[PDB]
Amino acid sequence: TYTLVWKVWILAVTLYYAIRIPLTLVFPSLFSPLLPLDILASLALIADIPLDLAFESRLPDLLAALPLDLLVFALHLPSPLSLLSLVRLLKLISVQRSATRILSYRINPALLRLLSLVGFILLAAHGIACGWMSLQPPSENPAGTRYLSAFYWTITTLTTIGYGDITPSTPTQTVYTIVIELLGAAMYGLVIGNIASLVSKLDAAKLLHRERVERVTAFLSYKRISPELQRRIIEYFDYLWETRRGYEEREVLKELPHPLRLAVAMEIHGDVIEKVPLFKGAGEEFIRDIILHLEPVIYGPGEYIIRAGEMGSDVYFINRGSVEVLSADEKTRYAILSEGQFFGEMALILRAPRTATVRARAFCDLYRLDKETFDRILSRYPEIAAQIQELA
Amino acid sequence: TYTLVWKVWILAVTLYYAIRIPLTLVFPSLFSPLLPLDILASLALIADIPLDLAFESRLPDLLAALPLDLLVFALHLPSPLSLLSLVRLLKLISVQRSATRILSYRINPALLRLLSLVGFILLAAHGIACGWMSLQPPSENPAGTRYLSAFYWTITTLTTIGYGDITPSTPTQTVYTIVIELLGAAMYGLVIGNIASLVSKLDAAKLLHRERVERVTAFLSYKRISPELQRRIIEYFDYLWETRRGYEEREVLKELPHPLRLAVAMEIHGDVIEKVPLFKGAGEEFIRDIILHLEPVIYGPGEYIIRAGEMGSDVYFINRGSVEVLSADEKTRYAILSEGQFFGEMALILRAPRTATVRARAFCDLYRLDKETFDRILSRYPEIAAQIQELA
Amino acid sequence: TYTLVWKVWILAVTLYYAIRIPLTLVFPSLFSPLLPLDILASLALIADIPLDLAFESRLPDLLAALPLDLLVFALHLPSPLSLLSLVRLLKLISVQRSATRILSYRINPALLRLLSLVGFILLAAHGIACGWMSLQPPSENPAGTRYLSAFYWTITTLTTIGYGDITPSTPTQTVYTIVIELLGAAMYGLVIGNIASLVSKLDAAKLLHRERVERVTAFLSYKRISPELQRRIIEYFDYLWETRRGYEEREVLKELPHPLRLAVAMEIHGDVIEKVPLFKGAGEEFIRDIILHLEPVIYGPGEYIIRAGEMGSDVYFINRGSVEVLSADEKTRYAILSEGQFFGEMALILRAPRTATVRARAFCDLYRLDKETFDRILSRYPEIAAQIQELA
Amino acid sequence: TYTLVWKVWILAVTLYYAIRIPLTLVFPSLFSPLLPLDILASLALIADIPLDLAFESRLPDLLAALPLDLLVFALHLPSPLSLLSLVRLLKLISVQRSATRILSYRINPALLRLLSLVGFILLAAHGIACGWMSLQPPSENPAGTRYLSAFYWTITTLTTIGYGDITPSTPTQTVYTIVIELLGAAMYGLVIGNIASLVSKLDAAKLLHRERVERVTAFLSYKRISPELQRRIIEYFDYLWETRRGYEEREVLKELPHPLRLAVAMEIHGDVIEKVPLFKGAGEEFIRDIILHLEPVIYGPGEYIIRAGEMGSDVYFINRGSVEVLSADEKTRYAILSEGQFFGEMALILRAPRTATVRARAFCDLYRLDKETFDRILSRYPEIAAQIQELA
Repeated sequence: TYTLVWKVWILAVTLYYAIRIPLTLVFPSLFSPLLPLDILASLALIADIPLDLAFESRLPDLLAALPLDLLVFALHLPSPLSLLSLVRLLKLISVQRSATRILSYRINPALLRLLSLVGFILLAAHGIACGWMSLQPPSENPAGTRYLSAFYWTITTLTTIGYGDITPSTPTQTVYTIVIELLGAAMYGLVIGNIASLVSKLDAAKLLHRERVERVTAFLSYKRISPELQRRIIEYFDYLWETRRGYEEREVLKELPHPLRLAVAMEIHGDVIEKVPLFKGAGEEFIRDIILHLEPVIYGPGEYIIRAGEMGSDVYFINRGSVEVLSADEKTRYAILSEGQFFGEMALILRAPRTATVRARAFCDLYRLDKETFDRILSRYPEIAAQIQELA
Repeated sequence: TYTLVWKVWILAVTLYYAIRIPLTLVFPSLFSPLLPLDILASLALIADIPLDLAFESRLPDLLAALPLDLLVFALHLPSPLSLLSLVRLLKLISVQRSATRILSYRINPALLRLLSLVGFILLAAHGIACGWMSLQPPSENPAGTRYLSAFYWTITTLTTIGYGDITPSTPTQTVYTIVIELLGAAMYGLVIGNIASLVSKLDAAKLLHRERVERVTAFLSYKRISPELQRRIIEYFDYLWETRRGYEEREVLKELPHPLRLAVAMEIHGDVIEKVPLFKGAGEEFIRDIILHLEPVIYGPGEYIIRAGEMGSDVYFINRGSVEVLSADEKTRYAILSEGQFFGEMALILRAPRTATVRARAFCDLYRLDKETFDRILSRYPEIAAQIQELA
Repeated sequence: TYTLVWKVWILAVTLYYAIRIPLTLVFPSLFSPLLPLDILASLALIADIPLDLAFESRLPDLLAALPLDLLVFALHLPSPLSLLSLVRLLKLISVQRSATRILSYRINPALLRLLSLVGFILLAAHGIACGWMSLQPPSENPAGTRYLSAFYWTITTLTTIGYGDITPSTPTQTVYTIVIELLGAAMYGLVIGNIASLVSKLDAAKLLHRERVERVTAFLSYKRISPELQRRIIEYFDYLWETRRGYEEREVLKELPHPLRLAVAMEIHGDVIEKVPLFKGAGEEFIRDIILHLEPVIYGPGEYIIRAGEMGSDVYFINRGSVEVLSADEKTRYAILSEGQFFGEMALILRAPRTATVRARAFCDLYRLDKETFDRILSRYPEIAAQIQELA
Repeated sequence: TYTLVWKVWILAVTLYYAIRIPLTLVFPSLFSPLLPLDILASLALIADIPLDLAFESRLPDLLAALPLDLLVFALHLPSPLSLLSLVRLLKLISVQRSATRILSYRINPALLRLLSLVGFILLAAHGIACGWMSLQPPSENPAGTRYLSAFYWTITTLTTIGYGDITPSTPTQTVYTIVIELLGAAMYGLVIGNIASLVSKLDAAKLLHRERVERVTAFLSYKRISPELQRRIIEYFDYLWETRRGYEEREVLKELPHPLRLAVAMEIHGDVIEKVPLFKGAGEEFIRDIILHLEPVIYGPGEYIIRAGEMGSDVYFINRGSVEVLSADEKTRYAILSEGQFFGEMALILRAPRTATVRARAFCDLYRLDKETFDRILSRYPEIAAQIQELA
């Protein structure tokens, strides 16, 4: 648990270094007023290099633990060597790899890469502004105003906006600008590429649904299906979207392993299958064999699940719809059936013609079991198969 | 129904606020000439917060209903606090979520996101222009000309074009520009990412088709198939594109649930299967069992559906092609067969050698049923199985 | 055939109008020197509106046929109305839809969209340069130099480079720039999005192959498979790439319809199956049933296709590899087998132990048939089944 | 082997030409001091055109072998013709196609395209800077300073930053800028598109995993599954990610050919199946038939692999988990079982009720074989089937 607060402290420490090391390379007159925080931060980096072994390519941590900043600043070394103070910022590599561990289970990896990159671009912009100030001719301006002009220039460059009111006056500023321009083009390319990768996946389920609906309606239009049916199909896909988000129950349950697929099947059907009179008191092992072989099917409003006088072979279990059971002439209603009720169960005991028509009222999802799948499983429970056989 | 006109009115009301609140923060001398519209608009937002509960994270609506604009303007509060007038614009969140409900069934979600973003960028540009004008030194210029210069500057920034003829002259303008530059880079990154996501999916079916055609022609070239066959295959894929858009009938019908797959099968085959002499007067339940087991197959021009003297096992149903039936020597024509006609039906009653050759004329899509699949289904209709058995 | 040359002429005619109409709106002193070409071009557009019905939302063609250009120019109408000359450019819509018909079978649709867009951007840039010149103060400069400055400005804007050496001096130029900046951001966003969509699909087969190789090597590393096997697997995937481009023969043949899948099977196996002694003189219908049930399998170098003394059940057909047949002790070579040769064929006639070991030399692709699949098909050819039965 | 060093030398030679040919077109006073390297480089290109035939659209190599550079420079030809020296740079086409051969097995093709493009953009920038210098008015500035200003201008243009402090002063510079602006927009579009294609695929496995987890949790929420189960499912997917990276063992083994799928099955199960008492001393052919039909299944912590008193049909093989075997009342522990141990093996010899309950301790992956799959394979090994039959 508390290691999260520690890695947030080490984030705050490396963020502190990423914002003071380049700034104190430009303004040494800031080094010592923040030396208490510097000692604390350096001791914190030293405290992290062993502690990173608790609840765990470690060279960036090893280098950032080394206090070359305190060395070059306290001894006032010349600038070309004083840049070795920047080894603290190697901790940003470790902290980015810490971020892709301590919040990658919670935050979308495309967006986490974007926030990590935007953070790096703001820290880079800060460092790049300090590089600009370092190359600028010495002048009597307030430190914040020269920094603001440098940060303005770098953001002008990195965003590729390029006003041109601040530009190189000297060769080394020009070389530096060439580098920071290429770096800004790369950074803004990474920003655009991250945002493209993120947006390309924001509604992937909805676009995948839309392209199945087009495939089905393009094909059906080629088959010259009537507008009434091609609407009972569009309305079905609208239902499947607004209920499930377009996913097939068959395809989703196949992406679960058998014990969890069984647990989900028990959670969905466990009460409704126990209350079938034909199964009353039969063993849990047999009920388990039923529920793993129940096939889902969706019926549209007004569609005939069962007619009358056809032989038939299936028993049905309402799960979210509702259903009307009707005389063979469809003139009179015998029942309304709702969630957790079943019909056609006589088809298990005898393959004989249907006594009543049955029609979905609203969109109606329900489960199906057939005398073939049923006989298959009863082949391995003779003790119940005999009961079914003698009931006829 | 009429709730659409209401949410279009609330769109017009929040669009009004998104274009007057920031403008009246710059020009208070516009506040009262539009106070009638302001009262009407505020009453409209108040009217929407309860009415949003009719045919339905509501904090943006709750905040935008609060008339902090009338408060800060009518009492002429200082600018740092007067920005609280902007709470009206929180209604844009509710109105964007209304748009992704009231036209997301009609318009492609990638393009709807793009139009929503472009709208936000134009409203943001307006607000950002007003922020620029607010930071500009007071001067005697017409209100429209200073606004035009500010809108020019913001579009120059947001599009990342950055001419530099308008640029910061002061620190607060510079900080503001840094912010608006980062915001413009982000906004233009969102625009490019939206357009990338949209274009990446404009011809997805055609590129998916092209990559199956390459897979098949790459593999066939590895197998050193003759150029004549690798053309009867390319011509088939061109046919499959220009008729169906490359979709397999098997794969499309599997993305329908059983009652609709049955209804589509009835719509395609229901007349042609009823007029088979062997099935004349057989029950609808049996015809349903036929049509669910008909397998589609496409024959290329000149290809032999049936030769002569092979034993054979299948009956065929023309659906869109045409066919020539021919003597065993292929010298003489017995028939031309077109949509809604069938041949080889003797293979159902007796597994005996074929009497006539049969060849597709144009590209020819047709359906296939075989003595194995047929016997399977007749195993569950003995009353017809006996008729078939005694006909031999 | 020749309609291609006609639509290329109509391309040249609409390209002519897209480059003269906006230019003559700026320089009327060019209208009449090109009036012969104008009459020819207008007659050509009039000639196309009926001829578009030969070998075929027609409003763009209908509008572009109307000679409002000859009307507004020859009568020297004021500029706000003279813009109606631009109706010729509506033909670009028809010509883009002609391009996505007359070369979309040949050119990748992502790249065809890119070339169509780049063409539109160059034509738009031309028109936008003319709009700039129209808004420019009247001055004594050569027509080409003012055009070059305007085309420089527009390309500076559209590419979002934005030097700022040419910028608005007046309100209408500023409004126009705001529009052309938003249009340039949109156009360059379309360019980047097109290029992103194109590059995202340049090596799709190779990246799909790479991600199966990673899935297999990640999983195998989790299973702690030895480095020697995880190399016989990487070498297999390198072979499968450099021969086939990573495609499974099973998956490719399933994307062909039965008559073409049969024709491909005949082309691959038709000679090698005819020369099996057990099948010599058996009917083509039976050979067809063999070749549709041959299963491909790849053997790596040095791998044992057959050992000795195991019972075995399969006959094998070399298709591209080579094989060594070896004594049961592996000490002595009986044969080298190459493309179009077969082994283990005794497994069809009798399920008895293998007499010789067999090992792939190089990577070796070959086909497999087994006594189970063989018996299945012989169940429907008793006339050959008896011959096989009595041969033992 | 050593051909790698040669193609790296030819890379260094074409890189030399890509950086001297355009530079010596601007500064002829550099031609002869580097003539030794020029002769060596030209001889190297001549040496490569035959040697490219060793361990192998050759027009770029043929043209680059021709020494038109030595011709135009040593004879001091006028600039419009002297540009023919650039034919050396056609070797970059050959060297890019060499790079996509000699490191495309090692480096991701999306990133290899990016590095190849960035290299081309830096070489193009160099050439474009030389074109700028060529069009610049003659002046007394050091060669490096004028080059630095030209390279600054080109990078300013290509990155689309466009400061505008260096801009055209003449018509030919303006035309050249228009071209280089369009080229820079195209190049930076290719950079952004490459980076988009690369980032879109950086965590493809993790986003594919996330979208199955959403599909399963969206569907389960629609089915109103309890939060306790929808957590035993999320915890399972977290386990499947952190162990395997979300891949199904079934789907991965199906992407191997039979001999390697067998070798992997032998590597995973070969010791644990040999040590089953029922299989002790049975032939390798039969063990091979077992291991190809073992089905993997993952059990979550605390889940019941076996209860007691159910009939049961399966034997299980622990592969990475651990398991507790428990009395029928679950009060007492009989065993802890770990990797390479098996249980329930009595289900092979007799389909009789289970004697002890069995529960996964941690997340537990293990393999399953059932009396049905077992009987199927024993149907083809009567010599062992008799032993199993008589053991009861």
